[PDB]
Amino acid sequence: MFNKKSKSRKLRGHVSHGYGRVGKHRKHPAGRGKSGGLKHLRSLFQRYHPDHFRKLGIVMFHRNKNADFTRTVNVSNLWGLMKLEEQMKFKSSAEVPVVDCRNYGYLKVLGGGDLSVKKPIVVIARQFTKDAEEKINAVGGKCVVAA
Amino acid sequence: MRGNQMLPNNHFNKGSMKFKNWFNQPMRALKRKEVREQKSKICYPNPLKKLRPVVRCCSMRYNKKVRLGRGFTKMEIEKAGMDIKYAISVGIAVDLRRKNKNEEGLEENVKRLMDYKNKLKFFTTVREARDNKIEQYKGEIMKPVNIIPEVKGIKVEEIATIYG
Amino acid sequence: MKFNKNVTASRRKNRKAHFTSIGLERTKLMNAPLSKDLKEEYGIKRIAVRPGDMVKVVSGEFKKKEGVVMKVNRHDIKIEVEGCFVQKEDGKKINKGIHPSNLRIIKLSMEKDRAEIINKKVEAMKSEVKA
Amino acid sequence: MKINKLNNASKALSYPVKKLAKTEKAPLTEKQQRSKELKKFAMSIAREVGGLAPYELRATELLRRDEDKRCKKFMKKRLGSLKMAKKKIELLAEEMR
RNA sequence: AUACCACACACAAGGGAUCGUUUGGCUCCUGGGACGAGGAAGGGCGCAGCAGAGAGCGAUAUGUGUGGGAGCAGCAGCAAUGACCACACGUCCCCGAAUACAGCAUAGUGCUGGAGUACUCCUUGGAAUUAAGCAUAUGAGUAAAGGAAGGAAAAGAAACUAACGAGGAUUCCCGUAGUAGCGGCGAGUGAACAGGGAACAGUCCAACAGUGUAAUUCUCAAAUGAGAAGUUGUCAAAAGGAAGAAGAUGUGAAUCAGAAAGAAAAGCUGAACGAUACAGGGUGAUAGUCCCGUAGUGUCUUCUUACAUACGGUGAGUAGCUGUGCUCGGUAAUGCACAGUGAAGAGGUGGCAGUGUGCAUCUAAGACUAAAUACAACAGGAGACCGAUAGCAAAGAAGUAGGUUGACCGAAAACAGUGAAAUUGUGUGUGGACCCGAAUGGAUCGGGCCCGUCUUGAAACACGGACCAAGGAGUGCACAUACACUGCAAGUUGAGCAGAGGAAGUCUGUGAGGCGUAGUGAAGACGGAAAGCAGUGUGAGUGCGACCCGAUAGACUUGUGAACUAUA
RNA sequence: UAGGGGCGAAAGACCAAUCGAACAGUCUAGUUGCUGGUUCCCUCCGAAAUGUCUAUCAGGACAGCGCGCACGCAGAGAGAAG
Ligand SMILES: [K+]
Ligand SMILES: [K+]
Ligand SMILES: [K+]
Ligand SMILES: [K+]
Ligand SMILES: [K+]
Ligand SMILES: [K+]
Ligand SMILES: [K+]
Ligand SMILES: [K+]
Ligand SMILES: [K+]
Ligand SMILES: [K+]
Ligand SMILES: [K+]
Ligand SMILES: [K+]
Ligand SMILES: [K+]
Ligand SMILES: [K+]
Ligand SMILES: [K+]
Ligand SMILES: [K+]
Ligand SMILES: [K+]
Ligand SMILES: [K+]
Ligand SMILES: [K+]
Ligand SMILES: [K+]
Ligand SMILES: [K+]
Ligand SMILES: [K+]
Ligand SMILES: [K+]
Ligand SMILES: [K+]
Ligand SMILES: [K+]
Ligand SMILES: [K+]
Ligand SMILES: [K+]
Ligand SMILES: [K+]
Ligand SMILES: [K+]
Ligand SMILES: [K+]
Ligand SMILES: [K+]
Ligand SMILES: [K+]
Ligand SMILES: [K+]
Ligand SMILES: [K+]
Ligand SMILES: [K+]
Ligand SMILES: [Mg+2]
Ligand SMILES: [Mg+2]
Ligand SMILES: [Mg+2]
Ligand SMILES: [Mg+2]
Ligand SMILES: [Mg+2]
Ligand SMILES: [Mg+2]
Ligand SMILES: [Mg+2]
Ligand SMILES: [Mg+2]
Ligand SMILES: [Mg+2]
Ligand SMILES: [Mg+2]
Ligand SMILES: [Mg+2]
Ligand SMILES: [Mg+2]
Ligand SMILES: [Mg+2]
Ligand SMILES: [Mg+2]
Ligand SMILES: [Mg+2]
Ligand SMILES: [Mg+2]
Ligand SMILES: [Mg+2]
Ligand SMILES: [Mg+2]
Ligand SMILES: [Mg+2]
Ligand SMILES: [Mg+2]
Ligand SMILES: [Mg+2]
Ligand SMILES: [Mg+2]
Ligand SMILES: [Mg+2]
Ligand SMILES: [Mg+2]
Repeated sequence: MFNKKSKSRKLRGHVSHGYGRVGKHRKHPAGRGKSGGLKHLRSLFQRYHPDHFRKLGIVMFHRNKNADFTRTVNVSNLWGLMKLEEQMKFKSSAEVPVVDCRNYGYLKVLGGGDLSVKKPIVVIARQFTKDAEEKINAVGGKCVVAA
Repeated sequence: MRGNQMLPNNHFNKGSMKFKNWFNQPMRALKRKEVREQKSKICYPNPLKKLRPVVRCCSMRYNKKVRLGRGFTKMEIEKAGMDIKYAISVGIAVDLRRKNKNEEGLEENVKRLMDYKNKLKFFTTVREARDNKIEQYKGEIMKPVNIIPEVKGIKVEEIATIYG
Repeated sequence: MKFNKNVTASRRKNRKAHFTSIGLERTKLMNAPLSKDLKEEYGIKRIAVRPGDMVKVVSGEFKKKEGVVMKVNRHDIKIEVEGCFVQKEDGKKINKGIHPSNLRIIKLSMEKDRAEIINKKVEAMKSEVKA
Repeated sequence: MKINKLNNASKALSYPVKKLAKTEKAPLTEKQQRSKELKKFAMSIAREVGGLAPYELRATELLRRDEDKRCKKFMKKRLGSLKMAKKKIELLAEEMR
């Protein structure tokens, strides 16, 4: 629902506000923040967060996100990049489509699934998996590497 | 601390921290509008904004996209037959720090200069323009678009010879 | 509707402006309508009531009465009209003050500067009426 | 995570541009030559008027005994940079000759 | 129970709750940002026909000029020979930087000092607190204390990023990002380039000034002379303008009558009339036409702003190095200092120490700069804010009455409305602490220990509570989360910002980024299942005063005290 | 002669009814695993005072026992017979 009354409004008239008579509601009974984790809170850490207390891995003091950013597509989705009206033309037509993945912000092609239509296609990208290359060549298509 | 959560990390410990609210947003927008309007009267026939070059964006992530830059280089201006003092008088921006390193980048910026020169119109006095009822251009001049292109088709014999 | 944003529409501000008025602004509070005939004898539609002028009371206890203005109380905004009074337990009689807007002028006192005051207002109209 | 998917080989590719050659600036005008001459001249007069400094004397003495590697170490500690040391040794050597 | 004690009801006392009202407060936005040796800010003392406080003003203590025009609030007297108001000017006692002074510059005249300091710049520099203890670390380069300036201040045109097919001063907004990293690798901390915008602007000095004559600046004279500064080096050109903005002020439509009733009609009833004006205020009850305005229209006054000469490639106790102390996310040194040592004319940099070598990009150790950005006093406009125990401490002579030896500390009180409860007197009734169940003409019968709270356990010889009114305690924001509801869906979104529009609302664009569309490893590298995004709310975790109240303590000041008491 | 300082024929005495570390004001609404309080009605369901680890023993966390929403569904705090 888009709106509902709160619990606090029902607790008017009941002594302890739902915190108990014996236990009460004190200020900080367990400590502040995420502290105590090697000591009295060891059971919470070993159950939910086992890889917290450690150092790991190779270090580079400065990294650049733009130099490493990439996005991946599978062969089964190649025909899907075209508009539905465009798909329905190339399905019947005698011509071969020329699809450039760079134009949709994809740089690497993966070998997942089968091609939607079993007719030739030209695919342009920066990198192909070994499975992807074999699948495209199977239908008489061509893989073109480009920057 | 109890139950399963992503471990906290909220940075509100520092008692000297300042808060910035934005209740002034609609009013400051209205002031910026009114300053542009009055500035536009002071130079009535002329556009409020200068002409700027087209450059290519920086990293591997943005190579395939073109953008506006700061100013034309002394070489671009000279190649289109103008001199630096004249270019300023006609509302072209200048940047003497930039260098040219490609044939393509130079050729495109020369086209912009020649196009702009051709679309201009000159007047002796302000009153002449006023009497002709000239309406002054607003916004940026000849901005790039960077649309997504369209899927080209090719005949099976071509596939062996060109590769898209 | 009001489109000028320099003028206030606050109840608190309008009320303070009324009661704390001084000088010429105080005189504006003492205006009354003229009768139909006087509005042909002179150009003006309304004037500030002064001693010696002749007025018909058009609202209240003393409705229908006519008489001469005796006094003008500026601090407590009221006019005293000859023959409008109440009698105390003592038999002593006290004039009761009437608010300016409940009166209407029947004859003008033309003593002193009144003729120049009227002239000044008529000219101020025509100056813009004829343009 | 949209990071670290390409190999280093494919990241190294590049688009085939057409380059412009750099405009060389080798010509040096008459007035620029005289300007440089006068500065180099002035540097002579100072050396003639005031002579060498204490560490320069100590350095040149070691060069006469062929104590090349001692002189190298000494100069490194005085000037800080191993490049400045290599340059100053070459200038001092030429002065003695 | 004649008269005491209790309860109920009527009347009179006693108190000031409740409801109705408000020339005050608070918050947001816009303008403004105006002091002083020509004596300021702040303190004291005087001035009225009757005058204490407060307001106003200086021995001229209501004077002059301009524009207006009717009374001066009480009593006595004044006033078209100008009552009163508004704009400017003249006069302006004593103390106080307080100066017949101190320091300092010029040929000479002079300038500084004190006040204010919310916002900006430069120094100096804590502790409480968090780590469930505590010492490194955190709070925090924050508080406190000092110096300085303006309407803004600081910064600013690369000894700059980047490795792309590259860009191109500074500042500000969206974002990269709670990331790369720093850290008893604990608690916790934490930037930069890109990509989308607002606003846009570049220039000076030194190096390096006519030698057929310092051509340069100043003073007195004079109509063409004397003298000072300067060769340890002076001297490198334009008037000019209409626009733009803010205030002040003039004008400005249209109604009368009536039964009943009331102290009073503007209500109610009938008949009219205005509108580019039905925003709002005042009138004896709720008014378009009774009064002041409003929509629409006129005038006038201030302020802001604009054309000329000559040049380059070497700016030293500096950059750097060794030791040392502080600092930063900066990690085998990010920035800043001190002592030793100390360059080259060619040098600096490319987030990990060293040596060599190509390549790319820049030019330090001298200066100036608009716009876009921040926020007190004072002025103006608004509000789903508060309504006299609230809202500022302060709706009246409030930083006042009053108080400290001193630094410093600090109230109450609205309407001549309404008039509750506690509590008191008188009269009339009913009972002997009172409640629940059941009744009589009438004696009474049966059942019940004092509530709230910690506790295995309270009627307790456990604690809090004499009585009544009013006030009085799980809230706001950020970040992940599960559920319910809504739109679209391999996609999704109110980023900022622009265009329209009598406008803090709404509508439309342009257009980033983020998360999703499949995972595995420290990584090189490899790849093969699972609807999401953005909101409206609820339960719940963490950080901030964090449900409300409460320590003994610690630190910091260019703050105060030897009137009591100790000793010379 | 003034506060981590004074002054003392010495008692930790005295320094404005305050001294085994003065007063004023600020940081500061310092902190609290400890004591006190925490404001309307009816309907339905309904506990625990035990185990492991803890500078842990007047406190926590994890598990066990409640409630809400519930995809779904042959089971049972009892007997026989081997
Ligand atoms: K809640
Ligand atoms: K609870
Ligand atoms: K409790
Ligand atoms: K610990
Ligand atoms: K807009
Ligand atoms: K000063
Ligand atoms: K602690
Ligand atoms: K603690
Ligand atoms: K602080
Ligand atoms: K400045
Ligand atoms: K500067
Ligand atoms: K920059
Ligand atoms: K930009
Ligand atoms: K009117
Ligand atoms: K009437
Ligand atoms: K009236
Ligand atoms: K330089
Ligand atoms: K130095
Ligand atoms: K500079
Ligand atoms: K008060
Ligand atoms: K006082
Ligand atoms: K009252
Ligand atoms: K009363
Ligand atoms: K208790
Ligand atoms: K007992
Ligand atoms: K107790
Ligand atoms: K909370
Ligand atoms: K406290
Ligand atoms: K003694
Ligand atoms: K004592
Ligand atoms: K002390
Ligand atoms: K405890
Ligand atoms: K039950
Ligand atoms: K225990
Ligand atoms: K649990
Ligand atoms: Mg608990
Ligand atoms: Mg317990
Ligand atoms: Mg990699
Ligand atoms: Mg490349
Ligand atoms: Mg402690
Ligand atoms: Mg620290
Ligand atoms: Mg820090
Ligand atoms: Mg401070
Ligand atoms: Mg020069
Ligand atoms: Mg009324
Ligand atoms: Mg540090
Ligand atoms: Mg480094
Ligand atoms: Mg009230
Ligand atoms: Mg109050
Ligand atoms: Mg006293
Ligand atoms: Mg016990
Ligand atoms: Mg008691
Ligand atoms: Mg109450
Ligand atoms: Mg994020
Ligand atoms: Mg998939
Ligand atoms: Mg509290
Ligand atoms: Mg301590
Ligand atoms: Mg137990
Ligand atoms: Mg207890």
